[PDB]
Amino acid sequence: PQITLWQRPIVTVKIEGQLKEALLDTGADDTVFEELTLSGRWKPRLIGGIGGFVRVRQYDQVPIEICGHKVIDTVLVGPTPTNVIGRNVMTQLGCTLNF
Amino acid sequence: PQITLWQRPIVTVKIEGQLKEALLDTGADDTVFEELTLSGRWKPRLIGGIGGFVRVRQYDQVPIEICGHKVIDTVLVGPTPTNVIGRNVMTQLGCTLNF
Ligand SMILES: CC(C)CN(C[C@@H](O)[C@H](Cc1ccccc1)NC(=O)O[C@H]1CO[C@H]2OCC[C@H]21)S(=O)(=O)c1ccc(N)cc1
Repeated sequence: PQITLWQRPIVTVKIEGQLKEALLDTGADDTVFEELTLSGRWKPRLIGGIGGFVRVRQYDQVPIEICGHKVIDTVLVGPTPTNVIGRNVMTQLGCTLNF
Repeated sequence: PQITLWQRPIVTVKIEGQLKEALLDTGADDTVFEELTLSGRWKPRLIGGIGGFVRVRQYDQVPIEICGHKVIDTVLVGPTPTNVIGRNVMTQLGCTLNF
């Protein structure tokens, strides 16, 4: 697929049985969701963005279905105004910036 | 050009005589720089990211040299940990996400 950027590049994901939408975000190192219940152990983490810092839970080896592809990666769960799919997942999608 | 996402997609830009680096950021609606001096008038604006909001100056019709292209767009100037090139500029670059 090719995704133009006239609009926010939002995609539908399925993670641990839950359906969500998220922004394909080349500026995000990590994948981050606000309201997502994930199972298992997690480590406390702080990430920093434009308006300051938020405390998140780091969950590892989380299954994600996105763009006709199933991938497994680290998902951070914490306050964010927008769910974001980070480079960690995009490199696995074989996703590139082309122009 | 094609930019893979194994590393942050940082690019060199020239804006109003000044040389800077910035992240090609599909999750950013707008282009934002921290330490860029721009000429003319501006409007006060607040943008929201992860962690909270920041006050920025909005400058219109700023020429930007990026990726062999000269483009002209709105640049927000304010506190950000990382300069980001937003979709406003990327659409002009003909820049797309491919996988
Ligand atoms: C500033 C970037 C280097 C990092 N940010 C990713 C970025 O794409 C966010 C992604 C984003 C999107 C919406 C809300 C919060 C964060 N966009 C953003 O802050 O854009 C601002 C400039 O344009 C405006 O348009 C949308 C928000 C404004 S980030 O959200 O802070 C971030 C940081 C670390 C991780 N792992 C994931 C995301």
